[PDB]
Amino acid sequence: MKIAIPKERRPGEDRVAISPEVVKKLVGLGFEVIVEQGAGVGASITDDALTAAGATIASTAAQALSQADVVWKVQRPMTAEEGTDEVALIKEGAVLMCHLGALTNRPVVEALTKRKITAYAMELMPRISRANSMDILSSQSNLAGYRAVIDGAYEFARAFPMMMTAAGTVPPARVLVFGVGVAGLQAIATAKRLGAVVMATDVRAATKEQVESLGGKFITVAKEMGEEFRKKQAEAVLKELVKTDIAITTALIPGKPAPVLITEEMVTKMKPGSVIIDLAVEAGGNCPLSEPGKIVVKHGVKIVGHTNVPSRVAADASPLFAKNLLNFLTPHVDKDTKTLVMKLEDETVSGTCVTRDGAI
Amino acid sequence: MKIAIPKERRPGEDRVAISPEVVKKLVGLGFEVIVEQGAGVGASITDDALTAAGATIASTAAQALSQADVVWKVQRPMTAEEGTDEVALIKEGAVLMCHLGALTNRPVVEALTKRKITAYAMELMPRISRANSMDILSSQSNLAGYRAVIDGAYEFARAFPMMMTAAGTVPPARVLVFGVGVAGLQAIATAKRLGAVVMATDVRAATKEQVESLGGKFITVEFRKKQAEAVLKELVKTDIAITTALIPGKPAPVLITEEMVTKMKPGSVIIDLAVEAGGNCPLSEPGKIVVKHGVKIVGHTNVPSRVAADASPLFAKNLLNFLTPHVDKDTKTLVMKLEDETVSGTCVTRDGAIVHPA
Amino acid sequence: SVKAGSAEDAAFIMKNASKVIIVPGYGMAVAQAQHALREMADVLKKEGVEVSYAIHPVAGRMPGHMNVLLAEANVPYDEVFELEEINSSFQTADVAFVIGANDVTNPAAKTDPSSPIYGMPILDVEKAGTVLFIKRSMASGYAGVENELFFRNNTMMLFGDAKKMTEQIVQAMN
Ligand SMILES: NC(=O)c1ccc[n+]([C@@H]2O[C@H](COP(=O)([O-])OP(=O)(O)OC[C@H]3O[C@@H](n4cnc5c(N)ncnc54)[C@H](OP(=O)(O)O)[C@@H]3O)[C@@H](O)[C@H]2O)c1
Ligand SMILES: NC(=O)c1ccc[n+]([C@@H]2O[C@H](COP(=O)([O-])OP(=O)(O)OC[C@H]3O[C@@H](n4cnc5c(N)ncnc54)[C@H](O)[C@@H]3O)[C@@H](O)[C@H]2O)c1
Repeated sequence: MKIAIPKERRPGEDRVAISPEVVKKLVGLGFEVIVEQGAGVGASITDDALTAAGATIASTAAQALSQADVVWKVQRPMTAEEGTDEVALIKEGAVLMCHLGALTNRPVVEALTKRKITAYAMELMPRISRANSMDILSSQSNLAGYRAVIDGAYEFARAFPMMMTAAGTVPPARVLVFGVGVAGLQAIATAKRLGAVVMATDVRAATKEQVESLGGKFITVAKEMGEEFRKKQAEAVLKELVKTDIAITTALIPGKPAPVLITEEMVTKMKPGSVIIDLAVEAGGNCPLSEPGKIVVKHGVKIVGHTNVPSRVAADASPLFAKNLLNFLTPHVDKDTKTLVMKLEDETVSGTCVTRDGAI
Repeated sequence: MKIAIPKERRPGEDRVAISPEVVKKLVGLGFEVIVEQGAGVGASITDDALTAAGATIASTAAQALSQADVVWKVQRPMTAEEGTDEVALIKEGAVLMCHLGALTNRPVVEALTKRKITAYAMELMPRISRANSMDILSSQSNLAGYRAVIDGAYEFARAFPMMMTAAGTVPPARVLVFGVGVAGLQAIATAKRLGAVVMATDVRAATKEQVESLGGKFITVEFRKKQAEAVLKELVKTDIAITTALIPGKPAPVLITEEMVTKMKPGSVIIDLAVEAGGNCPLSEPGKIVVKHGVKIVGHTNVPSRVAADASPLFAKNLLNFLTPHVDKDTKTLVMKLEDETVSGTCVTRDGAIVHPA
Repeated sequence: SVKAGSAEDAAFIMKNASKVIIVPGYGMAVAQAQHALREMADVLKKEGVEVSYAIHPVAGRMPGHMNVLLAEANVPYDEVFELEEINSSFQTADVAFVIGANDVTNPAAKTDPSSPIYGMPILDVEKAGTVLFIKRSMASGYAGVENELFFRNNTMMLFGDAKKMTEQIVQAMN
């Protein structure tokens, strides 16, 4: 059995579905491991370091994938309709594991279905204790939380910590975190490390205890809530939003668009030089002024909406994505046979499998 | 008297030499305080917030400065020889307080002299205890140290802190700070609180204590220059290298040769805070991020201005602290005492003639 | 000239006090004693005592030196006060617990007009009921000058490492 990992071709993608550590466990698992030349460049993973773990290097994308019984990609493969046709390079009847984005990308599902390829969309991992080590939304969003604060502090023209000085006191930044999920908790941690005062809020009551244990103070006021709650929330939020220096929005709802938490009129009330980091921008934004891939400036407030934020920490994000994949795949290699058999009753397998052998 | 604060016209200067808290004090000492419109926009200080503290908003720079007895700015005023004559806007016989860079900018000294202006180079403040509140070298450098770490982390493709997660563990960033003045100590502290392992090196021996007082490890150990091998041993393991070493009037020391950067790991960044004086790294280029041998070498100019919203209040305070002991009763006038070491060590020209020894 | 006390002496003084304002300096940073210090304060205020921190603008060897270290030690921001807003509280403080500071308290900044530290604003620790100074020896601070506050009626020298001495004081508090 061969497993292959290409370079990521989509604009801005510096992540890679591989690391030296993972190559080693895969060689010991029974695979030969091929990796495209320079596929690890953006994650600071070199070819020589992949070789010493025991993989081979292929000169091109086509050569990596051509005899591969299983392919590992970070993002979904492009189609002819997008430019280069990657689906076409994957061998007939191979298996494909990646962030396929399958529910909102039907042309990629039908392109693979035609080449007999079996695809497992990591992002549809069922949310259960034992699948936490396989979860890619979690590993990647956690890193996005850290980066949200690093991107805030860079765009911000004041410093984060309090400092009593001979020339006066630089007060501490005040940070406010809509949504306290994986990325929510990491932005609070990191903002606290830099010496800010950190407010947070959520529709989930269990999250209050988590905020208080990290050193944040919770704002008393996941499914669609309604318009009546959004008003109680905006009013309760307003006192703190008005003294807030950075504001990180992270809120998502399965299926539906991202909840508006900071409207136009609210930003109108924030201090000049304030910053909003919208991690939910690729889903419509928690702030409607945000636009994917750019920094809007409006009312003296900088609304930042980078895309694929995990790829802005690609050297940490890569080795953790590749372990998500190794954890998903390891339970289904039987002891000494060089074959892949996914149990099917295993809900890890069923909830993530989109197409297999010709049919959906 | 009247005191006026223009907008900084030099490219990339977002600072201003005022704040609302300082305007309130200047009125309290008897000044009518004018500031030019749009001057505080870089520092998130609106004209609304200035007017409320007791300040009048002039419409152009010249109008602001025309009847001003005292003038405050952050960077030295431009001459006609650089295309904009700002010294010409300053009133004959007036007082200018700013970061003049007087020991290295003789043309601006002389252009002020012709107009018979008294200029007080703030950078030439004497290193005594009571001058700490007047000292712009430390207040502005301190912020640059902070911001160095923030720019390094922005450029770095990994997280500073160690992270133990369900999917696995990613190790912390390692940071090496060359030079341990004010800027490098704040760099050490900001890298430290973000979770990085932090190393430092400095040719002064009594620096070791300083570095450990912030939780960093000092790089320890005829020709004692096998110390270079101790530096090279860490630098080879380093993610972010921040170099802060300057020498007033001279070019910066080279601390990371092109030779050392070739032995550095890929994805590494060097933040050269000495870039305006030629860099601690000769590969650094003012105002840009050059890449070579896999390493991003970052060399932003005017780093205090990349934190202009806190940098400016502190600067403005330094100016007020320098000026306040010299205001007295007599129908609102400032009277600068020669006896005061803080005045004689800082003054550079007085009514038509250059006065500073250098 | 100079009365010297021990961990156990300083424990009795602060345990039998209503108000204590801690005053950290470089010495605290060198010894890295923040964590022991903050533990002392929260066993101090568990006893009903009122506890503040007084930060001199130029404590340590950088701006914000005390601030970063108290922040890593999880000191609440609401307990930390700048010189100008806490200098009048010393009058009503039973103890000024000075740990690793020296120059920051020396009243030769007010008095001796030939002094290197002259003109500097200082923390008024002498106004407290009694001052506990922690340092290893009788050496000066940065400024190279002696502190008169050392050898006077209501002052107490605690001779050791700031981390060790604080740890030892937390022990004797039970
Ligand atoms: N913060 C800044 O930006 C900055 C910058 C430059 C200069 N300065 C100057 O530095 C001074 C700071 O004043 P400060 O009162 O904080 O400190 P200081 O005046 O220098 O005194 C610190 C004291 O801590 C003691 N110490 C050193 N190591 C210790 C240890 N491990 N355990 C316990 N004690 C220890 C020392 O005496 P022992 O050795 O006997 O224990 C010393 O007397 C000011 O004069 C300021 O002007 C400040
Ligand atoms: N395998 C697993 O067991 C697994 C995997 C992933 C997440 N989780 C759990 O799910 C929880 C959510 O994490 P997530 O990051 O995936 O969530 P998410 O990315 O889907 O959403 C982010 C947060 O925004 C909040 N939010 C949504 N609408 C809001 C509103 N209108 N106002 C305020 N907040 C709003 C949500 O409560 C959520 O916490 C976490 O506590 C995590 O432990 C479990």
